[PDB]
Amino acid sequence: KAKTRSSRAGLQFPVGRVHRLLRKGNYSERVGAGAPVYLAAVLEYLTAEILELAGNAARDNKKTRIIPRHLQLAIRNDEELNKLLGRVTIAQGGVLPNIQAVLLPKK
Amino acid sequence: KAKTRSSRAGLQFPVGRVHRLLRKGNYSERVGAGAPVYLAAVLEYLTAEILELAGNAARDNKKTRIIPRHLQLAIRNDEELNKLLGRVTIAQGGVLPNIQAVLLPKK
Amino acid sequence: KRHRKVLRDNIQGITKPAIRRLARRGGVKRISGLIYEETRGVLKVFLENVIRDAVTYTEHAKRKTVTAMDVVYALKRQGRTLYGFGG
Amino acid sequence: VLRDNIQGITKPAIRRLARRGGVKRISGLIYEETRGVLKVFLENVIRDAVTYTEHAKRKTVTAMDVVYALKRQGRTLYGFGG
Amino acid sequence: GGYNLRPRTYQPQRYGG
Amino acid sequence: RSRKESYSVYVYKVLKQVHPDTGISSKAMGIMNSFVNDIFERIAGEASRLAHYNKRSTITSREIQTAVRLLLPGELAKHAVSEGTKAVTKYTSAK
Amino acid sequence: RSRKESYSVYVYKVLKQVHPDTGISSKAMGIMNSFVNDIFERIAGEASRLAHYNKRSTITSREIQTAVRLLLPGELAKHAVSEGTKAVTKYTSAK
Amino acid sequence: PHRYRPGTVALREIRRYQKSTELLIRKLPFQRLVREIAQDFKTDLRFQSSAVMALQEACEAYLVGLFEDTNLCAIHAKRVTIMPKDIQLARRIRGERA
Amino acid sequence: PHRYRPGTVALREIRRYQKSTELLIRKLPFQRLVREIAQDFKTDLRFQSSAVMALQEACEAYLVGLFEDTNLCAIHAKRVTIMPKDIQLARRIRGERA
DNA sequence: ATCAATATCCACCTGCAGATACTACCAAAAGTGTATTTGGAAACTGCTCCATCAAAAGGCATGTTCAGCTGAATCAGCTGAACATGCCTTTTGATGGAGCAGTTTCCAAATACACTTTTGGTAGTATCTGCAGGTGGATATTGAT
DNA sequence: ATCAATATCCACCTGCAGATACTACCAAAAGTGTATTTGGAAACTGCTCCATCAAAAGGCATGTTCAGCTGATTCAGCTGAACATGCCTTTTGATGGAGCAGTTTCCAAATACACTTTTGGTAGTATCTGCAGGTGGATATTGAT
Ligand SMILES: [Mg+2]
Repeated sequence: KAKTRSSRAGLQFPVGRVHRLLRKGNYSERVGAGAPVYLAAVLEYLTAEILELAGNAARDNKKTRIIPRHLQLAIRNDEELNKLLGRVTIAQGGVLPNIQAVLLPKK
Repeated sequence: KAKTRSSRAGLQFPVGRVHRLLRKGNYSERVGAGAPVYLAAVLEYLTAEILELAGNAARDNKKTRIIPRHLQLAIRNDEELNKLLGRVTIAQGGVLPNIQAVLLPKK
Repeated sequence: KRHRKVLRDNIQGITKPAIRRLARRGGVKRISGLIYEETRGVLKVFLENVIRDAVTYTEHAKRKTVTAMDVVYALKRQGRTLYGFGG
Repeated sequence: VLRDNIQGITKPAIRRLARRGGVKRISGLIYEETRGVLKVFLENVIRDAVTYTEHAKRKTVTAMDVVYALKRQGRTLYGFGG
Repeated sequence: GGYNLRPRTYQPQRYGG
Repeated sequence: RSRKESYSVYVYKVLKQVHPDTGISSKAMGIMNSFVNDIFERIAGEASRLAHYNKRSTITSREIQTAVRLLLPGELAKHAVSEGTKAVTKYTSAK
Repeated sequence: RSRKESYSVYVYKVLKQVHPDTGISSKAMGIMNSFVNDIFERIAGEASRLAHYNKRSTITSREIQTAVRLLLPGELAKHAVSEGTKAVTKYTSAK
Repeated sequence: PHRYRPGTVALREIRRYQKSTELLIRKLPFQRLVREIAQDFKTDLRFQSSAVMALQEACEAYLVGLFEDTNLCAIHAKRVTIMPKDIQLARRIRGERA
Repeated sequence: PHRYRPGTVALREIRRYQKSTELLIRKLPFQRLVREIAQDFKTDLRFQSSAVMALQEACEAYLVGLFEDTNLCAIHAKRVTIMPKDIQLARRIRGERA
């Protein structure tokens, strides 16, 4: 008889949990039915976007397992994700290869 | 025998107001009796610190009425208030007179 | 009705002299000829970003009037908190 | 053969951090300057962390004390909880 | 997969490249 | 021996739709957990401010949407808004 | 004419305590009003979070106090904490 | 006819503008700029006068602050003349740009 | 007898360390430094292992970021050698002081 | 080190704009003082995981030799400051028009709440394998000649 | 050029650390059924924002002129990069107990309600006054000589 609010909304992310985390969070006295559905979809979408590009970067390294380095390379190579995460450190991410042109040897 | 909680605590700043603003602000489910008293006191202390120093800029500039410039000179001339307010713009406050030494003329 | 006169090129209303004065308040003694066009670009980007957020709060409120408070909230979001206009 | 803990942050270690930052050549004064900056960073973050520890009435600094500190210092770290 | 992902992704223009 | 909730189950399912032959390290999964929790906090926080500014007791789909427009850059915002409207469409059409 | 409230009255009291012969323009009063509202939010925000971080549902003077130690620099913290401990102890031992 | 040397009026102007708090952009042009940008986001918008003045106070305090950092960038290069590359190095280090 | 020229091994370390993600400070020295600084705020402290690592991750990412900005401040001055004045300009414009 | 052009200083002298200070005044909010709920400090205890401490291992301190970078001195081109001159556009202070924020009152949806039924997600556990080393040999890079 | 030293690159291999997979147990999501709360829809204000215009300071544009700044060039000296060793510090891996966190218990504290009382806002009115803006005249600064 029971069907998860997620299976109804077409999501892998837990609508039920998002709803509870909104309540136990002191964000507002009340919480509209759709708010946790929307919010769950947004977080899923952004997760797909990152796992998509992290996947591609793992593929380029002849690798099947996404590591933090793959997450860093995807995020910092994307203008929008890099801005969203502009004040965030990926542990064990390292940096993009970048050597200022004038530091390159002459011949 | 109606005492204000401000008088009970020995404060100019309104404890009742502050209790309420903590209520309607959805900071937490519940608010202790002390919280609004401690917070009203702190706010009062800091507004006393600023008005002391701004008063002094008023007098120094041969004036009787504190204007925004007096608040800016007070805040930017105090190491601690300057850090607390380091990401704040004071409308009609201007800046501190300050010329980089190399820009000045002669030898 | 009347319909509003067309608004074009108003960035050029931020004159060389208005930019010189701002540089002076900022401590600047000498100014390259290219600074004026560089500043107009930086100002447009700053205004667009704040206006975009202010208008988002306007639209969410279902109003047709951008309030001081809409700007003050946009400035706070952008880490450019402004004192002296409410909030 | 005893020496300060800060000097435990060695010229070669600082050289490696520089290199990951893309730096080709390094003045000898960099090593002490960098130790200075590091000390302030750790001071400002460990202070906030410890203030969370004290608040929770613990005698152990947790990963979360550090993460919560890093966040309010505008250095949000991902991968240690939160 | 079944997500409306961004068609194109541009890189950020770094100062000094 | 008490429950320590995370998003890992959900991160893993989205991984499989998007890269079905791709795994993910413990450390990488920690980073995606931080990610979800962080954007949760930012969006919920902006939605809370919006409701507070408009003297509203309730965070609806609309506060989430406005919050997403204020917080996501350009194309991310557009696609997030469309994934969000879609999920709320599907869910309002489910007996 | 809907009652819009401020901290003006209290700012002006405290002005009169520290500089008895000093006035304040309405713009300056506008700024002091922004300043109190801003520090209120910052302290209340740290307190909210601090409570959440410790699975508590009550903001006490203990949460305010830690929030003050996180937000104010050294000396302003020290004096703020004194005035707040003093106001609370008093308020309690005045009943 | 007696000329001040280059720099002398520029220093007089630093002293004068650092002493005062009046907005330095003309009110009406700035208001036309706000209206144009807003109109390009949404048509039929009006503005409280205080909304435009808040924008002008925030835009000037931002530009003044940016010129201080820009000037520090020129001087670090051993110049006294700010150039476009100073403003952009400053914005890069402020984290306003990549 | 074959010797690499000045800056040839420097480029190689850059390419090498920009490719890897290992922490570049030896753990024990850093653990000792953490405990020292922390002692001054509350004595008899214990640290979760993950606490210290969080701190080393954050502290290394910070110092690498600062070296990048520092490097841009040196190149801006038409040099290729980072100096205290470069670190100090980067901190000033970032708002970490002055 | 003299002088004159011209900017700046400061003390007088106004007329308000804007501040202060009455009201009277009321409406919403803060306070009062029981009736009810419950969150959190308290005390106990178990079992992680944190500190300590002694063999295994490579990273670093060291001093020398010199490549090439930094910064000093010089110089010429030409950009940007100063300023004089002419005048367009902004500022200012009205008036009239209305669009639209802002209120206050019915409510029919919408969400919270209290209780019960169900199952998704976690924590042990129990297997499976991606890949970090390691080796071998080819080729590219760098710097000497 | 050539020649060699060393770094770098790719293929293959393989042990196990760190994944994926599996299970039962229960906290927490969903289902149902009343229990409250809200957030438009309608219907009016007055506020205030747009508009448009007239007159006049006030600042803007543009052209001329040359002071002095930037940036190219050269060059000497010093200051960091490189590099060859062994020893000293860190890393690794194996035990005792601090103290985190698990949990239940009961009371001091906070909520809920509905009273009564007082504060703080405002509108209105007047009532005062600090200071901006102006104007000389005495005094300072700058740049020619
Ligand atoms: Mg347009």
